Amino acid sequence: ITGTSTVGVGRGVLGDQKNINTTYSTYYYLQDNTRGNGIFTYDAKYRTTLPGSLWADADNQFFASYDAPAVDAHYYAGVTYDYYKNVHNRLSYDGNNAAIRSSVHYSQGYNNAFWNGSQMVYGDGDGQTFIPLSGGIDVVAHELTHAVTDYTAGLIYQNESGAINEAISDIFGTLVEFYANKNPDWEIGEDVYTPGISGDSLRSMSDPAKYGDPDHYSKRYTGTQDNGGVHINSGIINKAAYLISQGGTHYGVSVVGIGRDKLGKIFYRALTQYLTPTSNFSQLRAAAVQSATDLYGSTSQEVASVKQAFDAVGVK
Ligand SMILES: [Ca+2]
Ligand SMILES: [Ca+2]
Ligand SMILES: [Ca+2]
Ligand SMILES: [Ca+2]
Repeated sequence: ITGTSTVGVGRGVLGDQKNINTTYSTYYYLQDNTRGNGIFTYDAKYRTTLPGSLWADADNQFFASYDAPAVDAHYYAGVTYDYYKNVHNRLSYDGNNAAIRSSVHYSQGYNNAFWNGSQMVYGDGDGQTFIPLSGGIDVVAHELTHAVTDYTAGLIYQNESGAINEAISDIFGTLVEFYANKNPDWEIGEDVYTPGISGDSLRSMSDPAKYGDPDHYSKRYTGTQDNGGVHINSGIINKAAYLISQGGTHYGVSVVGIGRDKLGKIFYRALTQYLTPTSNFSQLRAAAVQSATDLYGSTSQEVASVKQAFDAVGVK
């Protein structure tokens, strides 16, 4: 909508106060004109028609509990925008400042969030397995990264290319979580998963097996569930990325860590210059090696670490 840019205030899913960029035209809308061609957040009003209506508020204050998922969807989309722009010189998910749209209050008791090809969508959770999923910055950045992948490598969401698609979203969601630097970790979804249970999460990159996901290629899932295990076999690649960044010895193979920023540069380059819709794990290894080679040289510590890491998870 046409209007003047303003700054509202409210509280997110976890009860934290933050400022949000809004637009004023009779009502205050969740429309941030400070980033790209805008960030727009919508109310799906517990139904499944999308996007729903652009979020409208009478006084520019968002402290109602109904407002909380919108506040965080809106704010964490801005943080994710900032990460890709400031760290990778990428302007929105399409690299041309496409408007970022999010809908919250999707359906009833819905224990998931996703990118639907055009926008991000967040359920409120059932209060058991999840609370409103936009409360997790790694989840918001995971979903926007699906859009980045879909505009770049185009990794098909099935089997190994689909597992890479998922790991790319967990990797950048995690790098965005560290970028915001609140309570960062190598876990996925901990801020919104199982409010009744502390210390857990949906997935772990540092130890995928903690939740039964494979941490070695020999343990890959080959069945048909979950599009061929996309959220399962992503742990093999998540582990490799964790190792590249943090180092460690895994099944007897030692990896010298090179840190999160170089992990991010290497995988960003691989994603945008070398991966294709059908890339498998072996081809991701080659893509990452070539990327580290371009960035740091064929004799670098960085290239040797990438090889050590894929070796440690059994990917040649
Ligand atoms: Ca209000
Ligand atoms: Ca965290
Ligand atoms: Ca996390
Ligand atoms: Ca929990």
